[PDB]
Amino acid sequence: SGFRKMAFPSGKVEGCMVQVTCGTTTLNGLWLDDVVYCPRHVICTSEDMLNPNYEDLLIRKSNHNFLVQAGNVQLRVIGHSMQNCVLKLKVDTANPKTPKYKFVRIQPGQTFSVLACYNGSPSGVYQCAMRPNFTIKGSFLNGSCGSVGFNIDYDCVSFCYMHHMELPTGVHAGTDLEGNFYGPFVDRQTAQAAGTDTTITVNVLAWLYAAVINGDRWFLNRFTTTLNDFNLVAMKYNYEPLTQDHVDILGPLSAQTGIAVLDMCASLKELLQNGMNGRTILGSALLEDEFTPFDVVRQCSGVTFQ
Amino acid sequence: SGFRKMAFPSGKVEGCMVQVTCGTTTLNGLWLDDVVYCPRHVICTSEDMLNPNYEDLLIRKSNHNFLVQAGNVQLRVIGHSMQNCVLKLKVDTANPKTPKYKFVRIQPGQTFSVLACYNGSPSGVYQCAMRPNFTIKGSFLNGSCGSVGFNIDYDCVSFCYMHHMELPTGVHAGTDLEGNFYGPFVDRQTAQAAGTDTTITVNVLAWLYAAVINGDRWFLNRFTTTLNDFNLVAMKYNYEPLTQDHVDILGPLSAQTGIAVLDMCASLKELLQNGMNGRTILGSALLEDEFTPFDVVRQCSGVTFQ
Ligand SMILES: CNCc1ccc(-c2cccs2)cc1
Ligand SMILES: CNCc1ccc(-c2cccs2)cc1
Ligand code: NA
Repeated sequence: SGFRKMAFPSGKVEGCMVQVTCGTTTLNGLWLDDVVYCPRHVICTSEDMLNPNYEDLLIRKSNHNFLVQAGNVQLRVIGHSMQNCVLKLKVDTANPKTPKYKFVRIQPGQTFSVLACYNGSPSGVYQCAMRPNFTIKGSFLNGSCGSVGFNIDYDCVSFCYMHHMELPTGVHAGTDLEGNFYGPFVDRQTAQAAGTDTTITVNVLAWLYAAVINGDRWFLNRFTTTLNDFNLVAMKYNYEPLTQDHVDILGPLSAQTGIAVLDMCASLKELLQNGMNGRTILGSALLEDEFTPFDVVRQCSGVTFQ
Repeated sequence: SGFRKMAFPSGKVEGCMVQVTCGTTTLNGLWLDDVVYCPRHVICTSEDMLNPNYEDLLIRKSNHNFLVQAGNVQLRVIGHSMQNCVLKLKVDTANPKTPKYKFVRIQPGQTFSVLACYNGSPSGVYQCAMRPNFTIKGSFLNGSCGSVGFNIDYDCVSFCYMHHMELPTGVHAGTDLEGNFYGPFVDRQTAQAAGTDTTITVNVLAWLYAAVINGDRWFLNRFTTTLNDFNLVAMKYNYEPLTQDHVDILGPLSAQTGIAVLDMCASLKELLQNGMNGRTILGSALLEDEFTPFDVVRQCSGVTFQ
């Protein structure tokens, strides 16, 4: 029993974190096999942050301009290349701690663990979700660029996010490990705004299913809804549209609890209308949207109980 | 920017987790030096649990009855003994991954990171506080016993919790690493219950300071109060008493933000007496009490653990 925002154990990623220095700028890099991945903005200078020409900046660099430190060891850079917005520094040592891994680009609503790091050393681990507007709501201070987000579902680390910048509203923007930004953002200092954010409806429903699995039914009701009527209501509360894909995705949790997906939709509709009336759901007074259906199945018992 | 519930990086602890099997029961152990620590209840059948005599149950066992796996590698048990409610299995090999560590017993209100494990394999990490009622609001399924809680104090892992049981309300109980239970609990199937819990006042205040540091200031007001006056309110709202030591601990945050502790207590008084009036603080509609003053300072400064 219980339900917590749970990250993956971070050790497999800790063993890959390095420090990359270029000029006066230091940030984090990710060392896998003989490659160190980091944000290409490490090569920018102070008077050229708004419209850097990365090709022109990089061609001027030699391998020895990049200082890469792994623990107390300096690694030797033997090559470099740029892929989209990431820099790939080839080094003369394979990381002996490289885990089984892959690179996966995720979709809005997906969750992942973030290993916040400064100067190549890990600070803490927490869970994030890719918001519908392609930002994340992280905890990142100056020096955290190059920190990564990942999942580790079956002993293989799937890297999905590398941290690049903070938008004026205090939310965070970055890339996959191929260097393609999530959302319509660019690695330039010119002020950018994220789309209005919305609530991840499918995740709220999953978390209501978690609450039932853990023994709480107070918020259910005798009603149901069509999918279209649910969406017409939920959008008035800034909730994301629920698709038939989402309905299908919720099938297993519906089967476990005996609560049809559209019935749980009717419960959500009522909660949006009524609030909680001084009650909580899984210890929250707000509707939680950063647990996916997959997260709930991984964390909760397979036996609806209590 | 940003403030998130964050766990310590777990890698140093992941290298210490093993699987311990006795009879039909498998749970987790902590392998440090040449000793594996696990709950003494591992030696019990389901009839034994009604009224266990642990010393008598242990003499019937010998070393070969304890099957210990570190990953895919068997560990040979060469001795066995009990300290309070933990079994200490001497093995023939010191763990080469043993970190710098100490065993510490924590106080209610202190937070720690839990590395949830099953079959000796780390599955998730999350942040807990030892509640005033000496339970923790964990997330644990069958097979999680022996999972550990810890802090990292500079360069040293401070182990503070080993998981033993779930209480009827779905909260959790366990021991320090010397096998002394937190709270008035026993490792025997008898009627047990969590006591009425209270809110950790000093931690709420710490979190309000974190909110202000992150630009969330709507709850500030012109008023101040006195300790005796505030403690009357805390008592009324099932908050722990605030002591002068708590005030002193929060001194740094008072100086940084310009809001004296009793000034923030005036804010907390007003929130307890009037609610949040539809607003949130750091994205929460509840007053969060599982961040210590140290957690706030740490996250707000980027402290690191290589
Ligand atoms: C295998 N031995 C690991 C270990 C090493 C050092 C220490 C400490 C040294 C000083 C304070 S704690 C504790 C454990
Ligand atoms: C393999 N031993 C099975 C077992 C025995 C006792 C208990 C507990 C009873 C009360 C608190 S924990 C749990 C498991
Ligand atoms: Na005040």
